[PDB]
Amino acid sequence: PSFGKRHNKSHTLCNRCGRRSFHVQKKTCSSCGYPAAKTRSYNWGAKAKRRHTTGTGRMRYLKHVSRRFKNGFQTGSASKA
Amino acid sequence: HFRKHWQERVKVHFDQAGKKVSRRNARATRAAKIAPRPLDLLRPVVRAPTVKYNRKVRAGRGFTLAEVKAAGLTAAYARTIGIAVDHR
Amino acid sequence: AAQKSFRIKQKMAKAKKQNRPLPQWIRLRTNNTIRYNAKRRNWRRTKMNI
Amino acid sequence: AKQSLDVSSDRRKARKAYFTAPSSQRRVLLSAPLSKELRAQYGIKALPIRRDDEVLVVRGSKKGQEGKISSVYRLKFAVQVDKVTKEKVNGASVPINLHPSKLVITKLHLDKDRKALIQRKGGKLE
Amino acid sequence: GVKAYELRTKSKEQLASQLVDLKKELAELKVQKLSRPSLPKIKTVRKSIACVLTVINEQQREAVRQLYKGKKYQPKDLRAKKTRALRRALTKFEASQVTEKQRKKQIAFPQRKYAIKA
Amino acid sequence: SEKAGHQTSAESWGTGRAVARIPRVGGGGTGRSGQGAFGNMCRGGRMFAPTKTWRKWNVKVNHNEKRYATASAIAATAVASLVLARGHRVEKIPEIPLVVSTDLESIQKTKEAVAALKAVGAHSDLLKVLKSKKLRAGKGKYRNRRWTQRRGPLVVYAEDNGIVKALRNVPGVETANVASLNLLQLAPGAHLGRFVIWTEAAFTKLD
RNA sequence: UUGACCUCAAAUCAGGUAGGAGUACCCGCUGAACUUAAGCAUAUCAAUAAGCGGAGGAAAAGAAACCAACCGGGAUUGC
RNA sequence: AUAUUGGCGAGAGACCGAUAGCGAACAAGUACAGUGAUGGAAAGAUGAAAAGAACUUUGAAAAGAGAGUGAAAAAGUACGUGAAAUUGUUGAAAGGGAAGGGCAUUUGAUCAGACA
RNA sequence: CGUGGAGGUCAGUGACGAAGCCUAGACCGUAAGGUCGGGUCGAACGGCCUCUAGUGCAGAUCUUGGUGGUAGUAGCAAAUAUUCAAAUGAGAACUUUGAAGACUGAAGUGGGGAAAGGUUCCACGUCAACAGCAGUUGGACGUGGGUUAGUCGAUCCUAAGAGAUGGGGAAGCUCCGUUUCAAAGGCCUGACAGGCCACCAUCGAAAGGGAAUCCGGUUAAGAUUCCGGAACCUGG
RNA sequence: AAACUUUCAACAACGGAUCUCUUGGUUCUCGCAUCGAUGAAGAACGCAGCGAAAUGCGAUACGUAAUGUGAAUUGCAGAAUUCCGUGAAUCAUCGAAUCUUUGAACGCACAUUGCGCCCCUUGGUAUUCCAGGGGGCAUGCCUGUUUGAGCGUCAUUU
Ligand SMILES: [Zn+2]
Repeated sequence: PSFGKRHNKSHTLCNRCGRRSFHVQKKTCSSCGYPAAKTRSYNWGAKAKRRHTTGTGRMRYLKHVSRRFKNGFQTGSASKA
Repeated sequence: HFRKHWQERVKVHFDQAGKKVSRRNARATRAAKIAPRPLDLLRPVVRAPTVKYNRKVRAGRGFTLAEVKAAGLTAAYARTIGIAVDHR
Repeated sequence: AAQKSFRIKQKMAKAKKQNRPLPQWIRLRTNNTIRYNAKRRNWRRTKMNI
Repeated sequence: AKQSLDVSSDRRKARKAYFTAPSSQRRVLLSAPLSKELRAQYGIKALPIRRDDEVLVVRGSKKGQEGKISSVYRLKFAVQVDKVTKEKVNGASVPINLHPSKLVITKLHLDKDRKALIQRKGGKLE
Repeated sequence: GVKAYELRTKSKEQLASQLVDLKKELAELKVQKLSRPSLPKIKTVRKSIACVLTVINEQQREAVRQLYKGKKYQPKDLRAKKTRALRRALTKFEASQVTEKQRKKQIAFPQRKYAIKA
Repeated sequence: SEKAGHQTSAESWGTGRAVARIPRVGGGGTGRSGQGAFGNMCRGGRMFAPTKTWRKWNVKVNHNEKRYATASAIAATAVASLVLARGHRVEKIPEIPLVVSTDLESIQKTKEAVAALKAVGAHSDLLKVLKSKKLRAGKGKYRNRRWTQRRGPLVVYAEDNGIVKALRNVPGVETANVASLNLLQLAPGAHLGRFVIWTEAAFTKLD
């Protein structure tokens, strides 16, 4: 019955990570190190990198680079043969 | 000699065969790029060190300056013509 | 709470509009496996942890 | 046999490249032969398909039947010729999915592009 | 539907007027939505708007290019985009730049085209 | 992989009543909680002898021994008891070991080649093949071992002027130089006596 | 008084640049322990795993302040 | 030249074939637990094509019985084949604090072969 | 002997039904095991010489999944306590209404709030699940509706406190420090020249400080928010 | 004797083994070098005629324009003539473009969609006011410019 008194969060959202791990008394996340620049990349945990890394989400820009290099970083339009 | 953790560092030359084909293709490519030339520089004969091997000779690195001058040409033209040079 | 921040309201909107079952017209498409909405939610059953 | 280095001889590859292929490639996968009359006419064996073609069937239970396409359902790799339907119990009727490998055309709906195509494929049209 | 090549000839004011007509039409059709079950013409509308806006933003860019033509330091969103590294790196001329010593070298003693039978 | 099962955080408990000492998975709420891992036995654990790339795949052989075997394999043909036992429905043709013109090698055409073979009498063999197209027995079907057909003659060529491209395609058939002489082509399954059609030039070159 | 020069500064100064992710491979820095040594302690596991910096498509090294001790060889790297 | 469990595009296999193989062959690092660091699954198959059962009838309905589609409903979205524990109905048999097994035989059921 | 795969071979079996499975129906072999008939089933598979292996199970307080006895058993028993008729509908110990009976008995079984929860709030429709009975009811299910501010609050203040820049250390990730070994910032006339001032960031209280609003009415659901009326504060 | 218990056959049930498939996985090999301050990887919120998710996408929002292909999409509805054709599709390709709040994250801060500064311009009756729209304001460093300070050295003066 010593859990009636858990209504008082420590952890809440990070604007970067969206994981509900922003600690509040410390003003630091625990997953992504925010406010700090360098995103938390720890090699003892491999699943963590595997979750958070490249390829997961949108890749709005970087999905196009292979196409762009393959056609040679060109500018202009077609010729209307 | 395996008290260490060797099991992560092992090299297994499966790719001997594939490297060979890539290598022959590179040879042919360089030659077709270099089309009239013979793909190799003329290398001299030299007699080896280390008295075990002194009977032999060996295709060394480069001919000399002095021998080129005895032929009556220069290094500068030699390395265009297809001839090597060591100077040391 | 009800002194709630805008972003709390903003994620509540996503939950409230996710929490609908499957529109029936998807049931008849060609080569469909998606029969039940399985990421569906209730409010006493599962927290969302904000 | 395969004497190349950029084409596959594998089931796990080509079933995927069949199923998940675009419509632009299903246009070609749903080809069809021609009648030998049209073969003698145009100088060509086979073609892709079109909404406005007349056709006769040569295999399946529906052999001997014929008609005009009403639709081409590429997402099932099938074609729906009308006057080839099945009555439901309730009086309604259904089209019939057929593969255009198992049809033969007797008349086409030519356009400018189709004449250009037959010229591109050895045309003897006229 | 609307076809962009019809629009490439039109003037700026024709474009804005046409577009505003389309916006009014859209705001009508969003009300008609709530009466009807659905109204698929709104798709055609909402992409006609995009055709017009795309044409405008293309034309103004081309006019600005002709303004900034033949010039250095053209703006950032009209320089090429290629990549960070393949901007922050050396050009054709700048790698071909080479000192006069080695120019004389490559002039006097170049790799000659030879063979071996005789 | 090197890491089957290692993608788990299991650890053993100690002493219980319905339990084992096998390490159980940590956490809760997902069904794999409390399940066992890290063993030869357990569902979704590793295996015994996690196999490795560094097995002894390719085996060394002495060159003389390899050549001895090629010689014996070529000797196989002259007797024809081995051939008629292994397959090779030869019993009509008069002569063994066959030799034919060197003019065969100038052939550029599948049709002319197979017509020559039918004139010579390998009709029975190339109709044995092309009737023995059966499927594969097991799971080779979806590792690209799908069809299986019996083997057929071998047409030695001293020097190619198109015979190889004629006989590339008709099944059962293989071609082979006098220098290469693939023992796997000649003595398959360690059963001697493949049916062979030599040419005059290659037979002379064998000396 | 005026004025060359030096040094140190400010500018929403003109123009430019670096960070961060990725990180299999690669250059560096810092750097353990279990285990093993019938036990134990210098030692080994290890100039490794972890941590930190920094790059590329390869990097690093590299035309000798070398190996030698032979009729001397001849940059580097890998096998 | 050499290294390359990351990335991009390709080719193969004496590999695994759904409790194996990546942890995942399906809307998987998703659902889910945890304050959080982090942990972390189960889950494939109708049929060629829904032709996915209108219509008659009972019942509140689910549903059932009928009829019907289809090569088959002994494939009805609880869907390929559908084993075993275990469970029911029918048929046969036995039975006083044990059962099961072994050697031989009786009773009852059941059964293959040859007479030319 | 047997199993998954491989090289050959039996021009092998195979929709006129492969494989698997069931079978107190038969044959073989001492035995591992094989073979056959029938039924089911619907698409691949086997005999032989050789090869290669992730190769054979009663057991591991084994693993995963499933299923049994125990058993229609324990038990649904704290919270005084429910009763009668009508409607609904097919059906009411339980829903709704109406007549009685009781209770919380105002440091409540009342009405509002904080943290937390997040459409649970209200209607309509509806029960296959959930509400450890049943259910025509419901915080359950489907479809929708709904949260109105110059004045309540946050924002503003600073509290204990954490924390930039300067700078200095640290191999380094980043650390000590918070006005200090700083050229830190803006004006006031007044003809580019004179003159004065002195800080130091910034963040941290929906319960502390603090500018100002009441009533009545209104909805299925909110009001110091809307409507009707009537005042106030600040800055122009 | 029935019932009950118990063995078996058939039939049916629970349950999903076995058999046969398998757009997947691993392993090996080959080839190539391409993220980002011109604002990435990632996250959040929104987008479809009728959608919650996966996939795609950004208020131009399952997509715009360009090019090739040459008559679709498809569960329903509907635009369907655009069909001898500057033209269909959730096509392919992709070279012009858009890219919300965010993020290294950039005016200050950020458990807040809070608080400012500058400038061009439009509207509301406005010289003053209020609002809108557009573009801007990080830090360290480099080269250069423009502007200054210091008796720090120096030449020339009341
Ligand atoms: Zn974070």
